[PDB]
Amino acid sequence: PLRPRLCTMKKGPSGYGFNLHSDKSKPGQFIRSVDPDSPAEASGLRAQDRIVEVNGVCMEGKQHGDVVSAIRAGGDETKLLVVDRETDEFFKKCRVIPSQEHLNGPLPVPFTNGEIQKENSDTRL
Amino acid sequence: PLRPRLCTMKKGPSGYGFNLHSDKSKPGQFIRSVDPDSPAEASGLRAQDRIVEVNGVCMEGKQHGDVVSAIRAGGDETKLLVVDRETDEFFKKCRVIPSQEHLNGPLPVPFTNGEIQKENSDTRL
Repeated sequence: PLRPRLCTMKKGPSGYGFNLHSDKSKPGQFIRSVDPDSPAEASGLRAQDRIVEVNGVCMEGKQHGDVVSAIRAGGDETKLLVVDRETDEFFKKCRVIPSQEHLNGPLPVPFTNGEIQKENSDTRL
Repeated sequence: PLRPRLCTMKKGPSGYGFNLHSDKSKPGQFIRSVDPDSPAEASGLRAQDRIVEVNGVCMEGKQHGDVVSAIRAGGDETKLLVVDRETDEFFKKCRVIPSQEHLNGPLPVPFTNGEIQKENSDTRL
């Protein structure tokens, strides 16, 4: 497969029904669990997904509470852009942060080992 | 023990007979003094106790004036849930706010340093 997935869900009587986890061992906010028959599960959210965007705003580099505040501040609805591990394990090789562009359109091309061997440092100024 | 204590007291001609203190050095509302032969002392209230609930309403996170106004608005009787200094340090190590449930039920299990060393951040959504 290897594309990100957008999860649109509406708050139920007791929330969305999933668990977000993060720790110092790795970067990123991950779905530890999703309750059965929950709004989160119906939208297509699954365990071990990593949150990339919350309602069209990028979450790369932000802390856990920032993502949590971003989700709680969206009202009774939220739209999460998420990637599974294999899709996540692909985009780092492209060195590309996933976005809404990748839901439909052409996917990036990974970098070869020889290109990383060059140890290039490039900056657009 | 290590459980909290409920202090039910009725206003005397000159109040309950205790003084409440707080300052910037520490969070929480603490009992600095309790008069002898006072309604507060008979109920079991002691100095250095920290107030957690006022008439079944938790006060964790509240300001000093909020707790005072809550006590004055309860009429001439009040039920205070309090913890001594030692009890407070145990619920902190458990990361659990005491409640009426800890008057009777099983006490929580503290977090180990290795689990806190991981600095995990989990959120129910």
